Amino acid sequence: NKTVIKILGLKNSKAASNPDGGLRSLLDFLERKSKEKITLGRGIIDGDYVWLKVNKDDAQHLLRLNGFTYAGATLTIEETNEPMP
Amino acid sequence: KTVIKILGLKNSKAASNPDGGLRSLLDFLERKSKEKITLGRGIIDGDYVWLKVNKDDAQHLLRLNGFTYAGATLTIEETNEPMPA
Repeated sequence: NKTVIKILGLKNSKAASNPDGGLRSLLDFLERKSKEKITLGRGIIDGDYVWLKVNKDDAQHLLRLNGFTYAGATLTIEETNEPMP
Repeated sequence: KTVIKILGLKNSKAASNPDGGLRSLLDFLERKSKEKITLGRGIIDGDYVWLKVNKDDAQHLLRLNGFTYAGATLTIEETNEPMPA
């Protein structure tokens, strides 16, 4: 089944000044870093978080990337049963 | 010494505990291993539980990978990641 992932720290990063807030570049970075071949299509920014809806296997791959540094900011990745905003 | 990462406590019923269910989890791990293991240093960081243990202890903990605790599937893994302060 599907799962919701929250990513924190993009706003604090250097990528934040981008037109889209650095959203796509973040998702692109996550795809490269996992090396499991994760595919991130749609993501959104609500509040300080970046929200992703993914399958169970994908969720584990993202959680592995927790604590990595992106654009000069530490990424915090969390699984949640919260409804997608 | 070895570092162990545990995932799935947040999804469990013990998550609502005062200490996040850390103590109940470690208590469960000690009993389930049947080695009469003593778990010294542990912490909750993000969705993960971190444990610092000797090598033989790690093997018994690793056997419990995939087991269900408090209604949540546990993913137990060894890592060379530094333990967070």
